[PDB]
Amino acid sequence: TNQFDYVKIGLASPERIRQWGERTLPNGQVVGEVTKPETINYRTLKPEMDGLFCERIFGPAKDWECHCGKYKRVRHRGIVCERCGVEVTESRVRRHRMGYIKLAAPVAHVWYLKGIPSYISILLDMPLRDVEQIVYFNSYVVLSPGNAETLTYKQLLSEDQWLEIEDQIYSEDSQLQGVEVGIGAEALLRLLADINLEQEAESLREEIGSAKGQKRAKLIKRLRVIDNFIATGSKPEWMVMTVIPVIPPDLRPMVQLDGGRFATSDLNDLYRRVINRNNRLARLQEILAPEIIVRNEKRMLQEVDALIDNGRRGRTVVGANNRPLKSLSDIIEGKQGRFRQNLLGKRVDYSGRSVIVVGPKLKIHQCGLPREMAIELFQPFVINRLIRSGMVNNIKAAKKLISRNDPSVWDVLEEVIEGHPVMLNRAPTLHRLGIQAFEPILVEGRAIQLHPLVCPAFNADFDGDQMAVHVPLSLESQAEARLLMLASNNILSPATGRPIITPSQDMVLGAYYLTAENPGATKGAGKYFASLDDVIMAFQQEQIDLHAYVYVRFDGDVESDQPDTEPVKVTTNEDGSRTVLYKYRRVREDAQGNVISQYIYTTPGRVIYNKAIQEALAS
Amino acid sequence: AFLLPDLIEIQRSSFRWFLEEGLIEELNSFSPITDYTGKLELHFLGHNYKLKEPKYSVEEAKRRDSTYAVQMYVPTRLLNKETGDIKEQEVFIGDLPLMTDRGTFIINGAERVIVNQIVRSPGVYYKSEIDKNGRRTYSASLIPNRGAWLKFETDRNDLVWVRIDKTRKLSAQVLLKALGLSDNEIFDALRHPEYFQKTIEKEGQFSEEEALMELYRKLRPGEPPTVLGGQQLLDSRFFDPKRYDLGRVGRYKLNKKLRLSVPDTVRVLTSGDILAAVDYLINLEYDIGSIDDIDHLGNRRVRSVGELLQNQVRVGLNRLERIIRERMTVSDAEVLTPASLVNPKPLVAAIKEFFGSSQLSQFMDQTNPLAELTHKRRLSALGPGGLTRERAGFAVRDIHPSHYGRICPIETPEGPNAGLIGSLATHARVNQYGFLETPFRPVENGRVRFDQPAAYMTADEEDDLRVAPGDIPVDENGYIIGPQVPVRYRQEFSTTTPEQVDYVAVSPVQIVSVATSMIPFLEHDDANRALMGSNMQRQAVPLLKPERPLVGTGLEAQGARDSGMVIVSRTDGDVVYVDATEIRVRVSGQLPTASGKSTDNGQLTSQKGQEIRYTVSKYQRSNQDTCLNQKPLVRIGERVVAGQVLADGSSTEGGELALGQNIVVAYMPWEGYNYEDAILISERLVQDDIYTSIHIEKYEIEARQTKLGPEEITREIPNVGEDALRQLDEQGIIRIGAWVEAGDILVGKVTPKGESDQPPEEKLLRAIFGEKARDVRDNSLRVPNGEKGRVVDVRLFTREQGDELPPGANMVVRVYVAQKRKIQVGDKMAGRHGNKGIISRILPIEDMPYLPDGSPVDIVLNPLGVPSRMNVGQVFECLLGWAGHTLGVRFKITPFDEMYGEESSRRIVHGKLQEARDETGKDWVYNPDDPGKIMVYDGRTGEAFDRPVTIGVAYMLKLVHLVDDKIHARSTGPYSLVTQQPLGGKAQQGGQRFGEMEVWALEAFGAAYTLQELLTVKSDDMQGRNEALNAIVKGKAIPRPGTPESFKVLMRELQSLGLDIAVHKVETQADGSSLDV
Amino acid sequence: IVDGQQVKKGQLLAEVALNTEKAVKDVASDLAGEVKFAEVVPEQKTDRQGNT
Amino acid sequence: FERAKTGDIIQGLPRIEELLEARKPKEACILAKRGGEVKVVYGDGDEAIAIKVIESNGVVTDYPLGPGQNLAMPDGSVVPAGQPLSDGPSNPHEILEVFFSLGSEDGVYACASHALQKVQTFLVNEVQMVYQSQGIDIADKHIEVIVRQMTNKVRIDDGGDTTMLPGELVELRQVEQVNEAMAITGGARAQYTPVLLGITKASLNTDSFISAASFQETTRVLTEAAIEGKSDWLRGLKENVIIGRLIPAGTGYNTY
Repeated sequence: TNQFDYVKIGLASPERIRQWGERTLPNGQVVGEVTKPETINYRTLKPEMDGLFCERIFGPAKDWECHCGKYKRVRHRGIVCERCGVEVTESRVRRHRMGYIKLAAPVAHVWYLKGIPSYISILLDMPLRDVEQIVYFNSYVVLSPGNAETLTYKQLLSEDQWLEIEDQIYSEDSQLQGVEVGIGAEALLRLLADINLEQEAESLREEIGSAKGQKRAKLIKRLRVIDNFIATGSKPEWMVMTVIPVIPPDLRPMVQLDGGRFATSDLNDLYRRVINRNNRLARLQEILAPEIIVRNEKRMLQEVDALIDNGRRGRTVVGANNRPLKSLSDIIEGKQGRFRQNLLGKRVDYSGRSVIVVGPKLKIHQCGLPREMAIELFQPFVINRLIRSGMVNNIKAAKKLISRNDPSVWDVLEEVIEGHPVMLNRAPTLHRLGIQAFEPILVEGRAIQLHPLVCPAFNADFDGDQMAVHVPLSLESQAEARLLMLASNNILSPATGRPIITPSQDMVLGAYYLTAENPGATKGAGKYFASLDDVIMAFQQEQIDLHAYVYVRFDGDVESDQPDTEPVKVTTNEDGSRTVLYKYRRVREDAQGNVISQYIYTTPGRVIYNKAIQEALAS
Repeated sequence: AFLLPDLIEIQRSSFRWFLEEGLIEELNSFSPITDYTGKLELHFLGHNYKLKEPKYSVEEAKRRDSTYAVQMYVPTRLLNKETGDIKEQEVFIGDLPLMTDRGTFIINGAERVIVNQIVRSPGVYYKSEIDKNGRRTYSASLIPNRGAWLKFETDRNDLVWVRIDKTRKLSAQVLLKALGLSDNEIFDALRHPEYFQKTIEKEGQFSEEEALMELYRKLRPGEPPTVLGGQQLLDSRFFDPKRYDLGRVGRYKLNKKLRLSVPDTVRVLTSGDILAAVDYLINLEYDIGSIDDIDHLGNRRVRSVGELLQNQVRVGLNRLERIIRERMTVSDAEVLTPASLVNPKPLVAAIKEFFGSSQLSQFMDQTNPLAELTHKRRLSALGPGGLTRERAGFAVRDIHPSHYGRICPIETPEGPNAGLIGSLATHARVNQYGFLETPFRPVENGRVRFDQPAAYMTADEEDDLRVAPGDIPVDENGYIIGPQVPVRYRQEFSTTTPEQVDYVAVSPVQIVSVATSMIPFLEHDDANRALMGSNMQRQAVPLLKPERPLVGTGLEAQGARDSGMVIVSRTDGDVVYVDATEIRVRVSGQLPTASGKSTDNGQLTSQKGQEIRYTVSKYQRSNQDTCLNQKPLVRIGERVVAGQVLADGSSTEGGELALGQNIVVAYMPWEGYNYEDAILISERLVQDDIYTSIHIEKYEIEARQTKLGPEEITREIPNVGEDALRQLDEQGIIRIGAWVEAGDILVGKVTPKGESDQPPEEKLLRAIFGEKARDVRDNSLRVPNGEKGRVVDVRLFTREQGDELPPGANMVVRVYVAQKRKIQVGDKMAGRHGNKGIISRILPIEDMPYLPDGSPVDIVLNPLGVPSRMNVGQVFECLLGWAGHTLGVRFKITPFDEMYGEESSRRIVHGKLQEARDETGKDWVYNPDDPGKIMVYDGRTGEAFDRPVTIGVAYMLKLVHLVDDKIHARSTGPYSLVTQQPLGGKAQQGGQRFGEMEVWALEAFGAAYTLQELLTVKSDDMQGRNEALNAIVKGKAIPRPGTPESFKVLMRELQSLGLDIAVHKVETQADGSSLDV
Repeated sequence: IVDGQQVKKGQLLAEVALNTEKAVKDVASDLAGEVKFAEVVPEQKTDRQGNT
Repeated sequence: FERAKTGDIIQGLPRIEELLEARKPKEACILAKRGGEVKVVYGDGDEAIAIKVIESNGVVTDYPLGPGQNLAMPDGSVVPAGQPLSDGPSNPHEILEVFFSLGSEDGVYACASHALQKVQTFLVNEVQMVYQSQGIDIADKHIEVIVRQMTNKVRIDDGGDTTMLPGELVELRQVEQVNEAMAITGGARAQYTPVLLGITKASLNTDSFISAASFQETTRVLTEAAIEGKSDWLRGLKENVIIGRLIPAGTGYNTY
């Protein structure tokens, strides 16, 4: 909020990642690194020295306590374990500190490498496969001059097809160039930097002038691949790696189940690898023994690519079940891989999730909340109440009546439950009208309660149907629901012009039947009326069919089953009178007077089903 | 009618089968062993095997909640082709449990069961195979029951190559690697092998190719190609048993089709055959042989425990064989004894896998007796061996007229893992080649009567006799009217009359699986309709008081006996006192004895007043917390008869499937309270004392011994009511047979939690409020809220028996409870054919509509439901039942009106009506003008509803999805670790789960706020979330988001992955990099 | 609907019928015995596979 | 026998996505240059199964094939830039050009639209088709809006007449304003071709870094944005959603 603004992103860089990680300290000294594989010792339970879960360079465990010991209480704010690397605070700082494996060899990053695009292969025009042997060195590529004497650059060969090449060394000094042929992966890094992207970028732009076809595509890129870089200017040897980064320990953490089955993690073991492959190696260097155990390990060192992905490009390494040990680059990657689901779709708290059984008794604008989930549902605004008006006092001792189960909750809960908007959602979130809100009801049960009318929107039928009692939290989130998100705030799918909301086909039957007609029941001849409740009466009277059509008064516009403005039975006489049946209604008229009889010719039941309407909507 | 012999024990004898062959069979075959040198030998004896009585049983086994077993044993033969040192003695080999009474293997803990698999039983087949244009191709393929795949093909041009475990070489040295006899192909192929004479590009040189080309000439590269190289290679694909099979069958088949004489008792492979392929494919290339079937039994095939517990035992032992080969030949061998070089432990383990952990067990779901039918015998092709569950794309899923009579279509989980559950023909059986049976009953061109033979095969396939479906108007003694009957040739169903057929039903239902038969008259209900409904009863809940159905199709009674819940004599008797706890031809001392000696027997102790002892079961926690206690059924001194069920368990009275009860059902859209789907029922149900689950479920708890400084349970610690602490017992323990209700207290954990870094208030407050307590803690067990259950047992134990204990842990606390609990709202109750129901509300026994006879009814429905569900007959029963109920009428009659071959059903109904009402006296329960209706005088005040509406008796059956275990709602709590977000694994503190599909529908109106919160502070921000807590109880305007952090978390790993971000203000001096870390 | 015949009520109507690919008629005759070409012969003419 | 590859369980959930990303419906490619008429049955007098196409004004017919799975049969009334000659909305990119080519009397945009709108409007009706096909409904806000979005992106050539680049799949309206800047600051206004893309082509490309790795892309994507400094901004309702900045689309987004 405000403090942040906008996120740039570029190739990271050792020397730049050499700005964080290390944390010099007024021991006067210099702390960053790690070196040696580790979790805590078994017996004690805390990390070690280096140690992948360091209690020093990384920080605390028991909060404000130097590994050196002699450290209790807190208030200190600079402590540096006099004699240890414990610099306490809260045990929170620990989460905000990284280290690095410090690759002895300049390993390169898989994320350029076999990369679908393979940016690295592209630049220095090192064919993926070609450069794919610069690493896993099985063909060291002729590197820079290194061929004045007739051999050629960018050119490759395995040590086996090399020893004989540089064999003339015995005497022939055709070695004036005195530049060794490619040696291994580091070569790529040498050509990565030093090379002049400038004086070459435009050196391609004008090449573009020339024929531009299937080859152009490459060029083209190259331009971008270099221009995209010129944007910064930074190092392509940043794709190659000096030294790693490394995530903090508390988050990959080692886990607790007592008994000895202490799960630990699945990237610290990457490390576990990786650190060892790094140290043991160096620990060759010195003794400088044969490269068969050193240069061969450099591949077992570049093999750190697995750390970054068990899975691109070597066979994956195996897990407890030969699984692609979820790489550090396998945590926020799939829809089920943290990332969105761990942010765009967190699960979250405060709400209900109970079977939505049929319960059409209540109205629509409001839902019916059962008690099984009526307590959680507002405890914060409940505990505060009942104290707040002094009922009790304090927490965990005033909410005494909660778990005490008295009444006074239950009513007070209701007292603070009406006018408290709630929203709800079906197992499927479906559409926006799918998470509608409604005024929760104070009912008791393990099922929901809600208004049929909408189902369909949620479509929540009622056969083992299950949904969820969501709830606003801020106040004005109640607004999201107060007069913006609530069942009343919808009369037609934002989908179409259509008002999906409608009495179920069961009700439409109650409508249809009431508008039908039974041959048998056709009584009430001349049973006309002021068309008021008179016919209702006339129906609370029975002796009439709910479809026995009488002709009932009502000069107001009466939509008639059939055309009613047509000469059907004329009886135009004098002293007024022009008297046509108009089938479903029969005024007599008056030359001097006008129309008044009207005579809507339909069952009282009809007028009945067409009288509770005007009132229903707005009387 | 005819008797249908025991579903269940497919497995059993097949199971049995195994040991009454297998043990040896494999192991003896790799029988002999010896020092690498060869002198000091040792063998598996491969004969006169032995094992002793493992006194552990199943209940005593479940007693230590451990695995049943039989210590497993064998001797060697001897020591050496060095001087014939014997030093024979038995050597224990591999103990482990096995088949249990209720068709389980009571392993540790529990009694899972194994599911059969299909798979492409072996053989060598061959793609017809087609293209981008049309012009087509030919290709061949080979695979045994276990091993590589020999695969072949055609580059447009009567060419070949050979691909195996390589998929990298268009390599074809046919006959140029084995049997390179002078032009042996024009001796085995002879007909158009490569246009009769090879092609250009193919040369067939072998001098250095046989065992030396396509083996190193591109294969397996870099060394030189030693002729031996490929030699010992291609043994090493093949020749070499222990790395390849057919599978005795495999041959059976393989040969049999390609029919070539190779009987030859070899479960590995020859040359010639191969050729016979090779041709054969080209034979089909020249269109002389038909394309293989690759979809159903044609290539697919069951298998099952025997081999499941056989393939791996050879493997598990193969492992051993390596090791021993060292161990035996590790050093001196003079006296080192069979007994010495034998590490059984492997085998036992790995098998301990293969029950215990092979992804294959399930937990044998016993939610319902029936279930454990089905689950005897579904089967799949999920299998190590099986398919993906998403690369096994389609035909895989479909059906196949083989399925007709071989497996039921009404069986389908309709899930992403459905269409993979062989129903197992209601009658099938199988053979040593796994292939199942499905009878084809002969009709001598007009005359069946089942007097003819056969009628018992069509195993996995057919006969190319156009073939008689199940039923058709079968006249008295057979003569099989149908002028011109339709009947099935092969996957097809032409018409023809008594000439040319002869195989026909056993019975009119050879395509079902345990529950798809429940449907009393599926004859009248759509198939698309019949499925999940037929799978409802499949997993029905039980019900305290059982009741046969009403209405009758009756197939099942027996099946109930197959289940085991109901007990038949083992032998015989006429019961003495049949005490509920102890029925007895047990030590009776009486005539349950004597027929318990009817015509007595011997390994059965008739030796003395017979003696058939066995204890009934009370309410025990099923593997699914289901429960059932059977019932002492047969009263005393009342004769029995061998092997006839006399115990009334879960759901039979008497050997029938107690599912539901029988209920009047007027369908009726009344005042709503139901308008799909939506059940309504009358309070009576509760007062009826029926619809009463009961459940009982573990709770347990344990104590650690902290390396932090051990802790126990207590018998209390503070703030204990004895009001708490009372119905407690003498360690802290909780008294059994004691009522509990809600946040109740089990028993007294005592935990460690010192205060070294005394919290800021701490030392003082403690000493300040005025008292010096101590944090010896106690997370003792508090039973969940709403736990109004009397406690009902406990199993429990500590160091002393040797706690068989998860180590690091001190003493078991497991104990638990049930409760009688009547049905409520949202109960997924329904029927057994296209159903799924729940209920609003229940209701005053009076307001609900009643009858002119004067009784009130007890289940509305809606009425529209059924016509829509296109499931009609539910009527039927309604009806039929009606009867039943009016004149106590039983039916138990197979479905499908076949009598006369038309709507006789009808005929039935109105009939049994007719007389019933005729003799019902009132004669109102039926109206001539209401042929199937009734009247409905019973409005709100009991008017006359109007149209005479039909009602009657249905079989309402409830399910589990009880709101109780399916309830859920909570207000925050523990977040995760990693995201540190609370977490919903459907627990008491279960994440209100969450759906971004809604966060993709919650912005359609936007207004952030809810979102803003709606993420934040209930996800990332600590101090947010809390901030909240306060705000409200702090009369404060809950502020403003935190900022998320998980974000930051995601950012962290990224930054390490190689990211950078200046995230920052910019109104700041040249922006910068706001510390958002 | 779609064209119907008249031995009585007709032929398919309703899978709305306001697009025909090539593969074969079967011929397995329909009765066991010697089959010849009494009224016809088999013009080979080899238009699809340049053969027969 | 010719056999059913028709349908009337046809045009369903699958038969629309193939037009959404705008793949190669029918993968046809009939041309246009107006003549147009019955043209015997296949071009010039046809013959035994001979196959060509149609002509009236012109100096020429365009001449590809017609099969028996697949036909034209419109005789005359043939109209290019639309009414496909052999009749096939196929990888309409070709037809979109067919049009705009043939809409090359008008300065590129307006009758480009004339194509453009036509194609989208067509698609709209083509999608709304199955909609009413299938007894339902669909709106322009629900379709046009999206179908619109699906294109606004030209493909350049030549873009160097604007010191830009060729084959550049930027969008039209915007950057050719910049070509309109090179239409008012002199030099040259560049040429290019507005061409449809498809949601995963439009999206995935348009969205970058934060607006990436979360939909139809991930791993290399969003991370590769670092190869180029392409900063990102919480503008995207979801961009800030990944965070908790509130969104735009909420009072304040304008109340500011």
